[PDB]
Amino acid sequence: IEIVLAVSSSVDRKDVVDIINYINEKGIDVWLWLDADKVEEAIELIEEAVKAGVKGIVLRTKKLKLEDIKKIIDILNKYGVHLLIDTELEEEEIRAIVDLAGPERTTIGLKYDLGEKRERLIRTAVELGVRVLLTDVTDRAQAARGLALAGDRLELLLDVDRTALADLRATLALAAKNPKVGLYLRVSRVDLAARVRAVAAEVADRLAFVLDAKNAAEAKALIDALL
Repeated sequence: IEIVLAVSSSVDRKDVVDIINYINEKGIDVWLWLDADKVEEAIELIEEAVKAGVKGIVLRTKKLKLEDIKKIIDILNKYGVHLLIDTELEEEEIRAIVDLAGPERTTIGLKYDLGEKRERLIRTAVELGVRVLLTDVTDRAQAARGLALAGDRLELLLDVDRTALADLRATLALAAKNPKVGLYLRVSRVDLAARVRAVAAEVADRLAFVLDAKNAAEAKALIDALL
């Protein structure tokens, strides 16, 4: 399996390092999903995460525009940072970022709870070959619709603690049937996180788990639940 640490740029850089160290001590790939809330501290985290042995880094661009990313593109490239655009910008801005970084280092990210604005971004991303990530997914109907609109560019962020058993099994089956689809399992509850492992081993299954690094202690025990 792989563990993704989703943090803001302002997380105490110490705690992320121990979590990265703890995960690497178990011989497991660890990724960093970093919110670019402040650029200077984001770069400091990127350097710290790289030195701690992170497998890779995804930068959630947040409110950063094209000009902001331009000033740090050399730093992003030298550290191999993947860009996740928050879809608060217009198609002109998203196309500019995709053209700047390349379609294969860029992902369109949006909560499924959007309406027609959700569908507008998927079509543009599909044309550009950019992967599109649907977050806050809880029902199989949402996953099936995302597969219909996005095809093999689809990525799903599944809210495990808010997903019923039937939807969890169906979404896992959909991912197994469509292996090019990226499936990410956001987990906080220890019992439910262990539950996915048992269900996934019967229905599917690599597994990517998305964790918060708010407190180191619960994150360790959460990592141990996923083994």
